[PDB]
Amino acid sequence: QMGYDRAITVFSPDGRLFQVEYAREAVKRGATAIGIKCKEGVILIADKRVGSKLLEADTIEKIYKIDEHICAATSGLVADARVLIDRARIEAQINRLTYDEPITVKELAKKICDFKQQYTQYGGVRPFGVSLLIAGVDEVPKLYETDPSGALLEYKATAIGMGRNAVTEFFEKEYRDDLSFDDAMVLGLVAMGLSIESELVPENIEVGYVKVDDRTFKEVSPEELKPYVERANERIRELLKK
Amino acid sequence: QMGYDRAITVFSPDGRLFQVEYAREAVKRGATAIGIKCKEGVILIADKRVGSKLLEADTIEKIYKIDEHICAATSGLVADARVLIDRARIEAQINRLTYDEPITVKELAKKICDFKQQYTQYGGVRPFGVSLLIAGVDEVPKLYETDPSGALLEYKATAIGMGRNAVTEFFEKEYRDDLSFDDAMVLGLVAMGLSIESELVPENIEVGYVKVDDRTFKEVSPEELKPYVERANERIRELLKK
Amino acid sequence: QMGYDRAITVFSPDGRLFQVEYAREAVKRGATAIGIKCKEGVILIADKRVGSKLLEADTIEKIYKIDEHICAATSGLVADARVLIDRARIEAQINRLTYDEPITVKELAKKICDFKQQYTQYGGVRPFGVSLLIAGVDEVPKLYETDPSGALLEYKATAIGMGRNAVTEFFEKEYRDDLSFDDAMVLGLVAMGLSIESELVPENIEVGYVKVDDRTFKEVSPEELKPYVERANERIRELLKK
Amino acid sequence: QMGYDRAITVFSPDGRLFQVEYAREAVKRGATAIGIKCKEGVILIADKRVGSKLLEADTIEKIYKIDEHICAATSGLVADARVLIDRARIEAQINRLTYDEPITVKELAKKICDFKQQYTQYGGVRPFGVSLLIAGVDEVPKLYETDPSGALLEYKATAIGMGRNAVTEFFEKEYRDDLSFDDAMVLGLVAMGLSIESELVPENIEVGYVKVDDRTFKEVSPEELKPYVERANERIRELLKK
Amino acid sequence: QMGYDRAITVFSPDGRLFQVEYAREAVKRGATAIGIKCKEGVILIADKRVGSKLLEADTIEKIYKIDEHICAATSGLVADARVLIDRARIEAQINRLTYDEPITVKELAKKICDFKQQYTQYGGVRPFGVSLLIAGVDEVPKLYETDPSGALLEYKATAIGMGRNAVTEFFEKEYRDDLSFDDAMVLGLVAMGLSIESELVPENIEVGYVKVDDRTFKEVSPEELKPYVERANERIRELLKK
Amino acid sequence: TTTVGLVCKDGVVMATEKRATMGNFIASKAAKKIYQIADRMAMTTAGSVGDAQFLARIIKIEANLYEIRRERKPTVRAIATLTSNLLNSYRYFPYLVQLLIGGIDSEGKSIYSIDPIGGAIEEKDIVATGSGSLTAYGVLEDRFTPEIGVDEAVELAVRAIYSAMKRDSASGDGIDVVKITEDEFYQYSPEEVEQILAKFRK
Amino acid sequence: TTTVGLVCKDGVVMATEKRATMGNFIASKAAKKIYQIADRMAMTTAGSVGDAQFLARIIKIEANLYEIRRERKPTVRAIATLTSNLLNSYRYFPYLVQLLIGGIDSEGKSIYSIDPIGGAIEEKDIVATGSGSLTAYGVLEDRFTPEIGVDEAVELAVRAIYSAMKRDSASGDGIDVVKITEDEFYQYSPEEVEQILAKFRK
Amino acid sequence: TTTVGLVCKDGVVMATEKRATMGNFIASKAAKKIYQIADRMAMTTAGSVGDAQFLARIIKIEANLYEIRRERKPTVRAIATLTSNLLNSYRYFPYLVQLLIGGIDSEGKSIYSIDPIGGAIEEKDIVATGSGSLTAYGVLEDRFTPEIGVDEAVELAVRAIYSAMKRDSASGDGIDVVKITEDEFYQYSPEEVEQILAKFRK
Amino acid sequence: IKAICTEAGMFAIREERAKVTMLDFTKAIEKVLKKTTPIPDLKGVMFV
Repeated sequence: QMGYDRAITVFSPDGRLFQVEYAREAVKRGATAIGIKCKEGVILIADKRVGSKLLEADTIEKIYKIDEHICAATSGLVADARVLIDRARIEAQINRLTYDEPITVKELAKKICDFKQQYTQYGGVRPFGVSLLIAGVDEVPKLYETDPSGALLEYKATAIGMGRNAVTEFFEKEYRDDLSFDDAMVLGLVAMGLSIESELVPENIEVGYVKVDDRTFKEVSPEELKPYVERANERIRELLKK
Repeated sequence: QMGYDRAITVFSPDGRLFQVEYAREAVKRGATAIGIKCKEGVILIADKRVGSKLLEADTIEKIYKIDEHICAATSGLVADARVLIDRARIEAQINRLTYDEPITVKELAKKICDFKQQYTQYGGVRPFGVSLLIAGVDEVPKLYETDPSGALLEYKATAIGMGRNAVTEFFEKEYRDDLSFDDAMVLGLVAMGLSIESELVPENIEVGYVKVDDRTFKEVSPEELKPYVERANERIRELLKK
Repeated sequence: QMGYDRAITVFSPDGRLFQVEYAREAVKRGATAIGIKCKEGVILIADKRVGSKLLEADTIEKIYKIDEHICAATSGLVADARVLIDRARIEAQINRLTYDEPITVKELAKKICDFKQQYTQYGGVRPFGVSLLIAGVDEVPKLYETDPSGALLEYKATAIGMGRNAVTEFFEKEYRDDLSFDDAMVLGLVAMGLSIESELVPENIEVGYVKVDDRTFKEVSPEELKPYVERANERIRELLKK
Repeated sequence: QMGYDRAITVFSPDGRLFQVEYAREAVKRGATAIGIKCKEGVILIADKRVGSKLLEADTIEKIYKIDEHICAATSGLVADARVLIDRARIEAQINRLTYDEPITVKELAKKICDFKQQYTQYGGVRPFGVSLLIAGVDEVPKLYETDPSGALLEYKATAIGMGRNAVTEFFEKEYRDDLSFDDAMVLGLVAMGLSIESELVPENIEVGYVKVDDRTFKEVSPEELKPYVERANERIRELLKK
Repeated sequence: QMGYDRAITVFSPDGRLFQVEYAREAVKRGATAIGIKCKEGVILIADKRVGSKLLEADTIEKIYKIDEHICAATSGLVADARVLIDRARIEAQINRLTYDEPITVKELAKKICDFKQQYTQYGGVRPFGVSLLIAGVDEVPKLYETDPSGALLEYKATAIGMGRNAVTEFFEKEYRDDLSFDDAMVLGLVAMGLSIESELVPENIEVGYVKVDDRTFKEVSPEELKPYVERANERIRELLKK
Repeated sequence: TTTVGLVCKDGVVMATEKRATMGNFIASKAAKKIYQIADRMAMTTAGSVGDAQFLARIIKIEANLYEIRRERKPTVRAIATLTSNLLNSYRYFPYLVQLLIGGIDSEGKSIYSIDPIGGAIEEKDIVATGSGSLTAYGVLEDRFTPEIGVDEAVELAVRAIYSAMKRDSASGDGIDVVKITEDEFYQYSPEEVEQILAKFRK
Repeated sequence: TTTVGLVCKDGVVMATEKRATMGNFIASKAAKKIYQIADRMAMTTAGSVGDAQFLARIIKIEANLYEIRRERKPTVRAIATLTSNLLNSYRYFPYLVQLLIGGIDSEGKSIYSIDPIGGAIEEKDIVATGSGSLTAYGVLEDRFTPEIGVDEAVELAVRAIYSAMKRDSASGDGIDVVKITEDEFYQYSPEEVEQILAKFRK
Repeated sequence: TTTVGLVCKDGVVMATEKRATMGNFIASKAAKKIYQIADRMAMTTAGSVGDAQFLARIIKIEANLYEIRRERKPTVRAIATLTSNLLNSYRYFPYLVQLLIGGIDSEGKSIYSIDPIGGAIEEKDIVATGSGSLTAYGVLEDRFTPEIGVDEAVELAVRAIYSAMKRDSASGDGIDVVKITEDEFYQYSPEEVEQILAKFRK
Repeated sequence: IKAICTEAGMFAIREERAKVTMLDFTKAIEKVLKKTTPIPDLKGVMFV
């Protein structure tokens, strides 16, 4: 016991609020999602391995449409994800209503950062125990990470969930923003294998993307994703021998 | 624990909300319920078992019709279940008001997952200690499980309740995806038979279902039940000698 | 078990809510109430036992009127009962306003039980620690137990209160579906006489009933309760030689 | 046991709301207020001895008017007495407002019980710590005991406060229903005499009564009190010689 | 313990608020911010060092345009800042609505202080654990630091965050009120170097200003930053050889 | 704009003229002005298409909710009263309309005329309603028999409204007859009807 | 003003007039009276310019949200019933606009016509909308074949509005056509449409 | 009370009447009705005087704040929708002014008209609004190539507003011409504008 | 730390090697980690 975390309004003696840092852990115990940005667009890839064979394969969903040109993926309680992602599409759409402009990646990211922070400040309702990936192309490709508290961090590439850490080490050395659309897709797939310590299957991942030269959202289809998976499998297998 | 399990507004150092984990134990307090999804309709089997022989077995059901092609089962509290499905009745109806269109099973799951989610976030209210299995057909058969927290998992074959454990084990081994409605009906009674650990009699089960050529909910009356239960009773015996 | 019984929004680790478990101990603490449902009616008898003559002959009251064909009777916190029953009265009337149809017991039980359920949910309000047994004839006779947790149960014969255990055992032997209206009502007195363990006079039992053949509630006079007492007393006497 | 008697929300294992019942010990410490009914009306006698002869002992007081045939005496906090008795006054004239008929003793008693219970059942607001005895003739003499709980018990003659223990034992022995207005008035004075163990004087007592024959509340001036006082006094001393 | 400290609505025996005292220290855990005021404007320097290289070099942003002629720095948690700057900006642009005039650097900084003071009195909410430096030219240059206590102190040169202690000491000897714009600007960068204990790269620090020959916000890009950073790096080297 | 209604002995029949016009836009001429409330429950509106259909969706939805919630099909009276109370709420703006709600239920067959500003009253076997009501009483009552069948009720429902049509000036060509004999929920619609009425007008 | 809709077996073709004329007032050189709701869905409105533009922006944004919500584009039906409901809610501000909401879905092609009191009705045929409607129906219905494409519908939709212009002082030019041929969501714009009427004149 | 707007090759130029007279009351002879919203955006008002300035002051405040929060200049389309939303949402606090929001932004050049009843329509490159609007369209379209310079556009802008004021008898004499050449924001203002039209002899 | 080392050395005896290794250590740490306030478990269900 502690009591610096019997409420979020009780600050720790250590200059920190532990209750929102446990809310970080909540994400971690949830399964991974990686966003990879290159200058040819941005990609968002997330786990669908979770669950046995009793289950249906289509496990709805990690890879949410928000706009037709903005996608978000999650880690954490997907109880706490589900209302926030509905709220995210309403809020996004409200920008769209009231200016008649597409919401910009940054501004969306900030609005969802702000929405978590109502729950963080207040004590009538706890902080969400979910993390968010927001990926889009307004006209400039952008990738952000939202913390459970509602903190805003710009990334070249990011992971959250169980695989957060393997992906971090992998990309620290090798990754470059000046890579191709093709490289970027396959390279984060390599990184995705390591995190689940297995070989990819296309049924085990749902992948969406935003293109810079379309400027629209499309969700990648299992067998259309399939070559990207084969070519990744050479690296994934190799790197786990060691 | 240690007061990190005695509120709903606390995460523990583990990042687990324990209050919610306890709300899932509530589900496990309640009795066995099974759903099966096949590609020809969706199947729902509820326990109808009475506590004593002086409790009438007519209203002690889990199976409640929610829309014209949507039914559902429950485990948890009765108390929580009855209000929780009444809300889903209003949602489904309202969707039909504003679109004149019967709600999608997927869309209904999303709305009532988010209903539960506010009861989870707020500290001045508990979450509902219930799970549902929402079974319907909208274009094609769909099957879902709602978590007490508000998570959404798509399934093809599932159970909730006390009998949960045994039934997964059964459907790991036996289950097939090319079984028809008739054949799978038989299998779901052997699974229920497994879980209650007796040869079933029509007067301790209730079956409802939705097929695709009917596009309606119909309810399996005890007359209409018997031949399926007899086929099943045969194999149920063999497992009470194993 | 402490810390899961200090609030109504705290589940114990078994998934039991001990706050709610303790609310059945309230019911068992208070006066017995026995209900007998028959093919010819539904007879509800509730304890009018007085412990002194200082107490007025009629203590207000053991059998409430809800509708002119619907009554319910109480075991538990008699304080609580007053607010609970005022509301009960009001809902049955309200439904005649807006549908102009007499309320059926199934739905009335649902609505009262939803009203309970709301105060189990909220942390600001403790739930009714009182049980009512709601009885009526609509299309056919009905007998329900509305529970302090907000569960409805339909029974064939029931009892609640301190006499609960004896009478669950009694009707396990004696409730048969060959019972007439007079032979059912004698049986409610005998059931009642085993619970308190003494012989009867008309004024320590309060009976009303709802007859099919009128479809109306009547409240049975002391004068025409005297004959049936005598027939019961014989039975009681033999039961008290064990 | 403890730890379930410091909150109003919590149930004990016993099922007893102990917070409500310590609001009844608040009633118990100070002081005799006695009701005694007959068929000639109802007589309400209450103590008015408190402190030295510097407290003007003719006012402050228990015998409040509620209506032109309804009156109440109090026991318990003076603070709760003031508001609760104002609510009961307001509800007597609400019946006049809305039905333009004399409020019945029963209806009034039911309302004000329901009022106390609402604050009992709502968590975060305490139970009133005061008790009334409600005395009146509608067309029929009634004497009721209205509880801090919000419960209703009808009597033929009773008392609350300090004297409750003494006057029950007394009325066990003494009471017949064949008393007159005057025989009841004097027998209540003898009850109240043993409870404070002393010879009563017009200075330290107050009596209001409601007659069937006129159905006025009348407030008995000390001059009028005095003939009765001589008659009860010979008894009071004799039984303090026994 | 120590306290008295698990609430903000409780004065501690030391005559403080513990909760708030702990919340000034949460600012120190997050990054530094360096403010320096001269008689040629007010320069604001904010640490944009975070992460390794997996993050984007630019991380939002950390030096916000608050009004046209006011900017603010942040120190402490990113989350708390996100929402704090939102209300400051709206309240500044409200001042221009209601008076059609500049807002004072002093009066703005007060109303920032008011927002966190509201969350210090009410026990249902926490104040932000974040400190902004408020730099602008109202019509003369002014530097203020806003504290999470709601505290306001006019400075002439300052640091807050990690470098708080270090950079106060550095400025006792070095700060001179007759420094040129270039000299003051460069002196602020030496103060950041001291804080991090490493040579500054102009790509991982963010600098903005308001002059008094312009009186509008501008920003120094990393290409523009080079000479300044070189002029800083000579002295930072001199510090890091002793 | 006129509606009629009659309980046969073995079914319930109502009919509705399709002609609604507002401005130089004809709202309905071959588009429904009859709505399905439940399986064997109907509602016909005499009044404007906008009002009628917004109200009708409300009553339809709560009709569905009744069948599910209480596990009991709705009676003529459940819908009827409910529509009234709801009509009382909204009175701030035009929501005054002449409604007939009928069909089959388990206590038998019924038709109920719901008055505009609330109220529901019942009618044994003949109702009207509409602006052509005066004409309708003559046609409908003269040829009513209490042992009237379905056959001759669909025939009679056309005859009341179409003889009324002439005398009315906001009524005109196009007519729907609805049949609920507890075996069909049929909507006869203009085309089929114009051919049955080809025999009783020419 | 007047807007026409017709359901072809190959798509939905509707048309508008951009100028909105009070009687002698050129209000706008051009104006959107055609809102692209989807690449399969449209709203083509006749009525007030300002209130119609407000409401179209609402529906368009929530049409898209409902597309995202289900992972599955609206039905034509589901947007239309949304407009009837949103109009009745907002009848306490005085917005009068008549709409044609139409398009293509999994069920097929349909148009739903809306009046500013409410109502949404099914039409598989010819529908025209505004104060030029009475004229429009005369042109459109005769030359309606169920074999009509979107290819022959564009000449017909032009021709309906065109006649209307020559008997109404409130019908503007800027004759626009929207064609939804189930491959594209195409706006011809004034220029192309103006040569089509150059072959109905000289 | 009229305002004009035209889109250049190299900028956008718009014009106002600057002295607004109604009856025999003149507010001021330097009453503002020309608004600067941003650096290369302008707004030009027709309609009431008082509602013009009060509305405008709030829109400058939105302009700034939206720039700061998105960190990109707001669009002409963004504020044109923003103003509409405001007008429809405030009908209990109604503003009676007809806006024209125009300028240069990232999108390019465009000029939106906003109605006093709200709602935002777009004109390709010419727009006229107000009492003077009918003549003012024909003055502009005589010389309008999309390749008109700013120097000739400001010349063109005057001849439409100058014609409008003399025809009416209760309009004042004042004009402001605004040029926004994508590098400059010039306000020519009554003196300089006056001599532009003094080359006509009268 | 000494008990983790001995436990590691015992773990090797069970794999029939004297070669001490990171994998032997990992099992050995876990014995100690089991005792104290354990961060392991759970993945959803609902936390996924």
